[PDB]
Amino acid sequence: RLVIYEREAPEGTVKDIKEQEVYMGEIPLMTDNGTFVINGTERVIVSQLH
Amino acid sequence: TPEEKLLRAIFGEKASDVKDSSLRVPNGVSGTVIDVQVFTRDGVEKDKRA
Amino acid sequence: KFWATVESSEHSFEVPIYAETLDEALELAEWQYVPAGFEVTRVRPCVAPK
Amino acid sequence: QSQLKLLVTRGKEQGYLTYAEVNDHLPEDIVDSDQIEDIIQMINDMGIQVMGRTTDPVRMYMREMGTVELLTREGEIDIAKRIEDGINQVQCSVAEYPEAITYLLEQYDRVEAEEARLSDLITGFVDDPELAREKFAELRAQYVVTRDTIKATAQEEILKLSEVFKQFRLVPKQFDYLVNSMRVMMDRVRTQERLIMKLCVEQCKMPKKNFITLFTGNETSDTWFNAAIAMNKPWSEKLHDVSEEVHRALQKLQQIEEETGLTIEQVKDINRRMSIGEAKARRAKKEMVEANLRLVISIAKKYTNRGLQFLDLIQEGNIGLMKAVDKFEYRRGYKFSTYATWWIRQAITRSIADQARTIRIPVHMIETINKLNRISRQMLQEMGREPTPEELAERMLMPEDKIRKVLKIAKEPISMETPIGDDEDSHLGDFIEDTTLELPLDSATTESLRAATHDVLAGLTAREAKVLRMRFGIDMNTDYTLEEVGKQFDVTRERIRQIEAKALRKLRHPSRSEVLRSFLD
Repeated sequence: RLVIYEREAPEGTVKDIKEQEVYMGEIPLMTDNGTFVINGTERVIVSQLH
Repeated sequence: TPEEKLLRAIFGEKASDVKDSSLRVPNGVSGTVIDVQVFTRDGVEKDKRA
Repeated sequence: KFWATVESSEHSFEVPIYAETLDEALELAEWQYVPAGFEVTRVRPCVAPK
Repeated sequence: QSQLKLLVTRGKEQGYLTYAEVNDHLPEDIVDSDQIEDIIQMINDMGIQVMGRTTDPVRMYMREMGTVELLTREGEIDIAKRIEDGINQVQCSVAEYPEAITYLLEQYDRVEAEEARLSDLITGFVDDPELAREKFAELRAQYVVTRDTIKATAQEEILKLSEVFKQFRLVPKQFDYLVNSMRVMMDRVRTQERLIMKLCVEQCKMPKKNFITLFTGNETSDTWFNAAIAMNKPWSEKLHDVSEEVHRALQKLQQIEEETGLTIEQVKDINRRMSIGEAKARRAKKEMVEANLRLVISIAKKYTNRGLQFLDLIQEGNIGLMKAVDKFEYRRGYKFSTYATWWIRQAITRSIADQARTIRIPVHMIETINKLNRISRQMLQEMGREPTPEELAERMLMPEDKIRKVLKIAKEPISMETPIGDDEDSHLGDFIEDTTLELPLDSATTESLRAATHDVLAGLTAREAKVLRMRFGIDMNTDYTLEEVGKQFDVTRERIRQIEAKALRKLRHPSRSEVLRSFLD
């Protein structure tokens, strides 16, 4: 939601656009087996220890 | 070269304008083909096998 | 000159200290060694039969 | 108040130092090998490390320009005034040189004679071919009126000559050549002057006090030579020995008074005046640039990551600023800031367009790529993934098939030393195969084939072998034309062409042909 506040507050908005669900990226999904697929290949992300 | 030109002249063999880059089975491995896939660029006409 | 035996850290070694007296050699050794956190163990005069 | 403790303290607080820093500060008694090499072990046991002027010129330049005082609104007018006073002085110095006018007239004689163009001789005068053809005749007229006044009335016309010559805006190259010609002429004058001088003071034994006395104002005549040596002076009678050389070399000295149309007295004055003007000019202009050095940096901070270093940007931009100072006129009222800004920015952009690439591409190529880069932005999330490779240039004003090539060459080459997988010493270029190399197997087969073909050629007749070798490059340089073969073979033409076909047939049968047959793989 992009809100443009009217100059010299109290802050109302002159206008605000709700523009619909802007697509940013796709994200990898984990298989029911706890694995991903990066390219055509099952991938595993090892849990770290720090 | 000169000797090659003599060879071409005697045996009358057209030297192709095209080199053979074909994918051939690696030396020593003998399998059986269980599948084939053809990926074509979008906008390029598909071949017969594809 | 005079060989001053300095020992610190994991190991020891001897360093040349020039001076006109054994006592002076010791003072010049310490003044030029101790304050760095280096221990001064020994002071020996240079022999060298000639 | 310890040297060692100071060394170790720096090497403790910081913790971490380099060999050189340790070598800088060492005990008064330690200069030698085992006395350091062990001290390192001492130090590398605790606080372990081994390996004003900050160097990097980003600082030093910033400070050195940080010294220069910023100008004032009025000060700019002062400096520009100094500029105007400076330049036009050398312009007048040019206008007062006869050869400078005559050269222009002659070159224009070459223009109307179709031996050269107008663009090389002029940029226009105060402003058309006809108007040029006339104005030039005006110049020529004011020349031909002053040419006959060489007889106290001439100083009046020389003014107007200067006036009409000044009305010409010369091509910078030509003007440069004129100035060069003048100064070179002066260097010749100095050649003769010094030659004559060294034959008196440096050889003939005579003071420069007395030498310049009768020298100034004549130098051409014998008033100081033939009327001098008899004066009964200690340096007088000594002048007989070299009296030949000076008198022989004087001819060119008085010849310059002809070629240039000016006495030796006047030449030096004119050229010196020009030098004064030029020096004055550059003296003001530099001072103009140094004040505006900050603007360049402020602009260059925008162009940083485009593939050129900061200092490269600020230097090219500095060149732009120099151009701005060269082409600026305060009389136009245009603010020098907002003016020079565009120049600096132009130099920067134009330079980045060039030297930021391993493979340098033309400007219109860079622009054309830029437009595609911009178009690919809007359709990015608009198409849900990204616009198809064959949909970009539709909005562009070109055949649209360029997108491939344009997208291909544009990509910069990858560093050959780029670390590849395994994170080892393995690098990309280490895996680059040599294709241009001829594999040893083939190189052996070639030798074997040479020997083979030689053997097969040893089987034919002497003339068949000779002509078949001659038709090709076999065991010879530069395979010969079928006519040339005959020329060396006596009987010529269709004769030779037959033997060829007669040879090939004899070598066609699977007896002689079977040996090299297998080479046909």
